[PDB]
Amino acid sequence: FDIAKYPTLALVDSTQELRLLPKESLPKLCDELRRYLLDSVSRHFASGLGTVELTVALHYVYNTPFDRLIWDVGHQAYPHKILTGRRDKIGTIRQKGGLHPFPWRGESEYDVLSVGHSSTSISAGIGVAIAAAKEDKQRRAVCVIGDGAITAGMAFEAMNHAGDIKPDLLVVLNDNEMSISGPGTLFEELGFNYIGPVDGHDVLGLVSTLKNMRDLKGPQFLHIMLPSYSKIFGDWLCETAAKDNKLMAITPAMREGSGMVEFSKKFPDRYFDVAIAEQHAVTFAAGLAIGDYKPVVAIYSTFLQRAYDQVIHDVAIQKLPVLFAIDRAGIVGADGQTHQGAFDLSFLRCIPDMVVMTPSDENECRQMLYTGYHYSDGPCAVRYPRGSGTGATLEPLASLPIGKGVVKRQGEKIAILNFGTLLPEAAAVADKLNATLVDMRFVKPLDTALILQLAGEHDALVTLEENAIMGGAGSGVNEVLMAHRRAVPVLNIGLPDYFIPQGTQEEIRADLGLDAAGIEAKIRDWL
Amino acid sequence: FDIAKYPTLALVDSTQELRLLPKESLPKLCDELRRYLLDSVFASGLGTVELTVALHYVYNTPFDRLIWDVGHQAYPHKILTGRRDKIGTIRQKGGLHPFPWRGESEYDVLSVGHSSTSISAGIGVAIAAAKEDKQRRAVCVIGDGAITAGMAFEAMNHAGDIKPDLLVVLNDNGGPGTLFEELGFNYIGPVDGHDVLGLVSTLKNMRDLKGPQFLHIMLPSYSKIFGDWLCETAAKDNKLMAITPAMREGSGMVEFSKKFPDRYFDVAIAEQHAVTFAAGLAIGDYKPVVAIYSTFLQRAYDQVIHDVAIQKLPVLFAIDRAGIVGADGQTHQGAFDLSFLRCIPDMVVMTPSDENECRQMLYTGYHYSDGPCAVRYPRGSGTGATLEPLASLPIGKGVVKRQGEKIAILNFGTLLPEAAAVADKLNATLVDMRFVKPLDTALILQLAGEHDALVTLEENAIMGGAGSGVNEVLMAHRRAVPVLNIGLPDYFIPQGTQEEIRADLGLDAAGIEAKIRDWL
Ligand SMILES: Cc1ncc(C[n+]2csc(CCOP(=O)(O)OP(=O)(O)O)c2C)c(N)n1
Ligand SMILES: [Mg+2]
Repeated sequence: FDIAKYPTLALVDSTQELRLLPKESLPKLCDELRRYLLDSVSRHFASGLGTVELTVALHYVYNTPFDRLIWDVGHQAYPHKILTGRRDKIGTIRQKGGLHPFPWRGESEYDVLSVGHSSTSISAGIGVAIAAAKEDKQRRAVCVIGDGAITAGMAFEAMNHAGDIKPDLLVVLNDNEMSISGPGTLFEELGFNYIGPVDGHDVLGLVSTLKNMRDLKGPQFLHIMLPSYSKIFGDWLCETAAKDNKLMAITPAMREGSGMVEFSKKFPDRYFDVAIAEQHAVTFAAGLAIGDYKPVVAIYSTFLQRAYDQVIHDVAIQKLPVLFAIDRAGIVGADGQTHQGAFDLSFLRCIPDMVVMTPSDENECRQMLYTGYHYSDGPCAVRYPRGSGTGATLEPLASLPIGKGVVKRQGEKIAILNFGTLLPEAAAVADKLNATLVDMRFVKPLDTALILQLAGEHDALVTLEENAIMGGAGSGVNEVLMAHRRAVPVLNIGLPDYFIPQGTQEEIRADLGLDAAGIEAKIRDWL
Repeated sequence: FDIAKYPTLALVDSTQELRLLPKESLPKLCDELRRYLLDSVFASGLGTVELTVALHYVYNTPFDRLIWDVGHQAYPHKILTGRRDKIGTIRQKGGLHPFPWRGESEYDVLSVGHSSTSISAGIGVAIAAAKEDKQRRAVCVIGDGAITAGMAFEAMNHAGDIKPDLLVVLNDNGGPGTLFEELGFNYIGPVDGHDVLGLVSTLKNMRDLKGPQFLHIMLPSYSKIFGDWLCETAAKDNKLMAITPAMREGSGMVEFSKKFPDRYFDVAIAEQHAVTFAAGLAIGDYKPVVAIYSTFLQRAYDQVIHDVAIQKLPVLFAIDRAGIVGADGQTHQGAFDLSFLRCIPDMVVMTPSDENECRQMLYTGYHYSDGPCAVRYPRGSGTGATLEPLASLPIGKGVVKRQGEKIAILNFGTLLPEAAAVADKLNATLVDMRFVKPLDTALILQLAGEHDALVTLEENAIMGGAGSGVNEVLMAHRRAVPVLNIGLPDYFIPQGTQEEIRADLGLDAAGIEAKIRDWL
């Protein structure tokens, strides 16, 4: 740290020291903190730059870490980490072993809530504030939420509840944060005292306003002013819409991530961004299907968690033919635990009347989208990872036989049953071990006849998937075998029973034993 | 039927004769329909008589799409859409569904049961209708409780953005309109919801308006065991807090709400906020208990995963209506919580087999500080088990109930009396497993080494369920002992009494014995 470059930032290693600075020094501190961020974080974080003055004001006014400051998701919280003891580590953000992208409870007493999904801050802040009142030590609570995050249903539920029971909570609406990857009437109607919009870049103005609002009772609201699978999906949307008036596609505020930018411009009448609203995304699709359109819900595995009840109740129970294009399935890399696509094979396959498909390459991905798009008896899901595929030829489209796998190699003694994009690693292993290899294609319905044939011809089976082992695709294979009283041992390879930490997709797969070398070692150790 | 008592209603078994009535007969029609409901079948259905008459009189149903949010507000709808001769079978095995059900009538646009789905679906129907370009109209009816749900706000906010031709009727049982105006609706009301002629005139106008329109009209059960336990714990522990998403009576919380009002939080129909609010209380070093039905917990799954499990916060989930729920049918079954909770890291999942176990497990999860715990139990009465003094149960350990030979039955939950009869008949070993997660791995492997076959029993989907986790342990240890997994089949379970639906699915002693004998 170059104390001569940042002589004011040099004085405030702790927020206790920050609170001792003369107020007159705070604009210079904000300049230095903005320069230090630019000089220090690797190439993205415009909302971090835009929240510098707010962050200084908040830690200057609130007695953190005793008073509780809860950040909603976003790079708005980078300056926060710099001021709470992690200045010299800020260049490690998102690296394996480095700082978390967002506040993480285990990382600092100053991180009240681990975030990553959006819109959780107000709800948690109401709990913290109710607890603070009962504790009766005059602890205060503030949360900072971006304008994207405030579109989610659970933020409305939280604000409505705050209007009812009237916690002593300050909510700061930060228009600098987008929350992904006049103005006060609504919040007043929900029961808040509303101030603003104020200048979010006036550190002294914010200190004065926050000092007053921190002392008020009840709910307070301050308003401050080579191809990726995603590209494969977006290309397929465009090809399909060009020939079929029925296709409609929906994203809950993840147009760029899900690969839909070109589609949104070529087919604007087929494209719906419903904001950060996964639950509405799904039930809106159910309504389009009742209307005899063919909706595709583009949604990340991790965010689909939040729309589970709409998948079960508003789609599967109705047998409506909605197609789910599930991106960021499996290991997602840099965003770490809060974002992994770790559970969708488990939580979707226990639901009746769901078809669940796991392509092993980008051709299979297209074939499965096509198959699910023309499958009319009920909903279909196709899940695929962040990142590139194998370079597979994109073959002419044809519906795949439902619930049938594909034999890739005939070997002996061991059969490997692959679900999804780890197939090239399993192919290397099966050559090395002279094993049988099968690309299962379908997690549900499973190819039971192929499972029984494999079990009748090998001493042991291996299942492979980029999902939790517990309840996952391989667990489904186990169930078929046991139902047929064929107790042939199966090694279920997949994600272990802990939340998967950050790193490159490649290095985290290797750490989990999900490359060819890891898979081979697991088989040998188990045999 | 009884033409004498209802001489206007008698002539309008379908909406086509309904629309042939002169306006002047609709008031008498409404009186007759209300009396018919009183005689043939709750309060919310009585309350929607006039609205229902007005809607079907003005809208060209079933071509125009009318969507009902959940509630017995839809009983009159079924009487006017050709099903009045069946209204006496509602909620019975083989009878009419309690709520509109797509397969039951072309007048049922959306199957409902969970709340707050009507606006979202209505926006899709309305967007489809505009693209169809055949002048089809769309209208939905939502209750004042259902509009508290986060997905209803998401839908209203999207309606304000894309401006579909949809009428939302708030069936409400400054000013109230400002919120809906700010979300982007044209707001009318509040109006008299029992002036049928006034509603016909208003609906006629608003059906013809473009864009988003908003019309505002004016032995103890396990639940009791849980509520009693909350009271006893809060009496001696200031940290206890209990949360319900608007299901106070069903979750057994009435007395608790009256004795501990300062520790009781009804968050409205807001499962998502219920869970993350609990996470905040736990961060604040209180001990929250979230009371929630299995089927509704589906809607808070992301908050369980991201705001509780990833945080390692020690929230207690008291999961009622687990397993087969009986009369409410498919939309309400507690069919999946053992599957969707056990794949989540750092979750403890407990399945008590009687009232005493239920209390022991609530106490155990309440005093477990390393992460969240869930205790799931069915609707209905327990066995009469003696309530023993409370102490924490050793984590991930099951109990041997009977020693036999050849077969071992591994029970998760309240079908244990049935497993016990079977175990006697077959001279099978019987184990009460207690924990779905973590499993008693040591015991599973000992049972497999001592028997030719295992049987698992749970009142949850077989797919992904507790017995599926036993399979996984055996496979991980490269064992070769087959396991019969007994549980809920892979279809949504229809309505009936709990006893008769369990019998149908083979989850009584007789059906379990038969499944074992057939499989061997
Ligand atoms: C997600 C969800 N949570 C809880 C329920 C339980 N529930 C059924 S009806 C109701 C209240 C709404 O009905 P009401 O206000 O009594 O009058 P109505 O709309 O029938 O006229 C609730 C909370 C539900 N159906 N869905
Ligand atoms: Mg109501």
